Amino acid sequence: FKPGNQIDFNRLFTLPVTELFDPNTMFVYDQYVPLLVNLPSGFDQASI
Amino acid sequence: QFLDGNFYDLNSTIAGVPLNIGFPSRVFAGFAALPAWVIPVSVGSSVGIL
Repeated sequence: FKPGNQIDFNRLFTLPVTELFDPNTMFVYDQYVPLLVNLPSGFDQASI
Repeated sequence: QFLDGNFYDLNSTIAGVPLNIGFPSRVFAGFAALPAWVIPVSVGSSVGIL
């Protein structure tokens, strides 16, 4: 996970948190994963 | 992929010996910083106008 000094709060929170995830299953949508978690080069982004 | 089903790139070896096949490198450029300035700038502009 990204540490608190690496978060640009206006990019995450210009919209409410209400729609970052699917209401049917509570998993967060794929576009927000690399914004919150660091991953290596060549990584399969569908795996996490 | 080559004929043997395996992928080769700039760093490929056989028996530890670099193949140095000669794949190209292409540059893509122009990418820029994000809009984080917009709201502080739009307050600034109003205060300035005032």
